[PDB]
Amino acid sequence: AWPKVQPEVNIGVVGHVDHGKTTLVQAITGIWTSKHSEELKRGMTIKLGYAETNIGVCESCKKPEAYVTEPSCKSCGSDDEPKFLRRISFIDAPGHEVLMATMLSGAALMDGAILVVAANEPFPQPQTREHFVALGIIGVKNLIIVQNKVDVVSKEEALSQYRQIKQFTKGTWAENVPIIPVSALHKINIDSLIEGIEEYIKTPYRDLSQKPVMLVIRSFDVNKPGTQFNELKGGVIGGSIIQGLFKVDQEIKVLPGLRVEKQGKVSYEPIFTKISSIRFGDEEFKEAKPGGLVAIGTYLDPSLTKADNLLGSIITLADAEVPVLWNIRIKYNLLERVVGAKEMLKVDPIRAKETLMLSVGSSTTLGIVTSVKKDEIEVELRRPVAVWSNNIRTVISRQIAGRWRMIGWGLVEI
Ligand SMILES: Nc1nc2c(ncn2[C@@H]2O[C@H](COP(=O)(O)OP(=O)(O)CP(=O)(O)O)[C@@H](O)[C@H]2O)c(=O)[nH]1
Ligand SMILES: [Mg+2]
Ligand SMILES: [Mg+2]
Ligand code: NA
Ligand code: NA
Repeated sequence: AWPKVQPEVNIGVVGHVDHGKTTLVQAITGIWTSKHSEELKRGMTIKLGYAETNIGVCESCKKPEAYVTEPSCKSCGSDDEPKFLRRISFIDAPGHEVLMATMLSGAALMDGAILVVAANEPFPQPQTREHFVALGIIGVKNLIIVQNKVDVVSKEEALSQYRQIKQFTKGTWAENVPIIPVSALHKINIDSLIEGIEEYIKTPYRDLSQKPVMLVIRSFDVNKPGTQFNELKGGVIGGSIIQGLFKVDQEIKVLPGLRVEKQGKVSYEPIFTKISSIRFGDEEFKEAKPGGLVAIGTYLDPSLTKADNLLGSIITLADAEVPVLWNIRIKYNLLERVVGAKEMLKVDPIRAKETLMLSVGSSTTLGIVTSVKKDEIEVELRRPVAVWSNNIRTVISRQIAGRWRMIGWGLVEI
């Protein structure tokens, strides 16, 4: 039998709208990540999607077909159980340009990534570019490029596009990144993609001695409708542990925390609670480590966690020392061009008093520029941001023609 463990690695799935990210995740895991009614109605990913799968290999069989996502080797004529390799998980990002900030959030949770490129659309599309560049900036460089939808084009058309992708990646950090052609919809050449995942997205080393930090992207509660208040189960906080590990019964805090109103005046106070449960997908555990999206059960009033209220927060141990900042200094660099725009645009220098969007961890916050220098800016934030380390990368976006576009990045200076 295969062991039941948490996923040990997160693989992002990114790319331009409708290029087939969610269908690819389904082809690999059997799971459709879109859970929300609006997503299903509109036929699009809006919030970050999630799915897990075990990965194994039939040692007596030929690759890539030997790779499996279930404990069976009958597909290669063997009655033996395949060797369990690891459990993996996917962070499924929205492709729509208006949702770039959500991709950025997701990128903070990724150990590696798949960039999905549709073989039947002209490469490189705006969000192909924007997602690629974002991955590069954030440091998600264990990348596989997947040519999807090859089922609707000839081999030669696909090869033409392949050449284009090689041209695009040449001279960049991704010059030697593999390109794997598949059909996500009709499930063709998926085995080669599994093989590629095993080869190019190794599980990263984890320093379990680092202080526990979790980036929050979800919050909710399991209580069925018509439940007595005095017997409601506590709120649940979902996210990914980026360092250290958490354990059941640990005293934790949510930062920046809760919005407090004192007659118009608005401040933030840390939310202290205790871990009552730990779950990955459908399985319970006593501890949670990096890799996978974890659901942290708590003793919080469900009203505090309702409807992903805590998105962008972080969770640490109760006694951790973490700056919660309403002003930040950033050592920055701007892109030459607004890569996510349809028409080519040069990035204008940062100006004092302009409003910028800052992506830090899973958080997205607007701020006003209070100082501009060649290598540094200072920003007055509309809401505070938790800065858990000294080398955190932020992504900078600017509103151009009514659309928030990535224009640069920086290090948050402590
Ligand atoms: N012919 C073909 N169609 C595909 C393939 N993969 C996905 N599609 C189709 O493309 C459309 C969008 O697929 P979907 O997986 O939702 O794409 P997405 O990139 O996740 C959309 P979003 O960017 O909003 O998250 C669907 O109609 C789907 O059936 C493929 O390999 N071949
Ligand atoms: Mg999708
Ligand atoms: Mg083809
Ligand atoms: Na599976
Ligand atoms: Na990472």
